[PDB]
Amino acid sequence: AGQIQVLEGLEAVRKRPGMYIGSTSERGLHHLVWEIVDNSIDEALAGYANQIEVVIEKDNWIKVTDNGRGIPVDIQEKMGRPAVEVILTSSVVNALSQDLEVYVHRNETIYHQAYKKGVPQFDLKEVGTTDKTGTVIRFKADGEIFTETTVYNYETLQQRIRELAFLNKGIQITLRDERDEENVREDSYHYE
Ligand SMILES: CCNC(=O)Nc1cn(-c2ccccn2)c2cc(-c3cccnc3)cnc12
Ligand SMILES: [Mg+2]
Repeated sequence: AGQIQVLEGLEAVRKRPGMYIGSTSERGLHHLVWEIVDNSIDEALAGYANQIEVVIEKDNWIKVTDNGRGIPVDIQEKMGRPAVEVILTSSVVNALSQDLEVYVHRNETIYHQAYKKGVPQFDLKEVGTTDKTGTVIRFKADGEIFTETTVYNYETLQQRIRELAFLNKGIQITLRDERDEENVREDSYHYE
């Protein structure tokens, strides 16, 4: 019943996306970023993370990284599925992404899963080792949903990242634009 209730949730989000993110215009596209960054901010307010990085990659992929505990990977009681899977299959940003990847650094291990329109493409896998902890999410907004534009505006992202760092003192938040490999722009904010 749990996996079924996942699938229906994905269908609900993709059918009426503006009811979930306000709009499917440029404002809604940027809201994707905010939803991811807010969870990293919670991890910092919980006392675990202090660095967040937002990268505009080639072809308008977004990469968000935090140095928190890593979204958990233990098998759930209620879903029979890894915890990270449960959280990402319940995610609006994942449902509204043509593709999304997660890498978790936790338990000295790197775990990876990829999704399309919220649907896992394979079971969570151990891909490497690490001596760090944290979460990386990389997603590509679905152009079937975001029919006006899938191009992010650096200044929009910059303004709000600066605000978030000034509000959440102590967290280092970095924005980087790598869309033109010949001219990479970075702003990094860290108050008090
Ligand atoms: C790059 C975007 N990064 C994230 O989304 N980071 C997190 C979201 N979540 C999260 C968890 C639940 C619901 C929604 N989001 C977390 C939970 C934990 C966590 C909690 C308890 C023990 N160990 C780790 C740690 N990082 C996260
Ligand atoms: Mg949220």
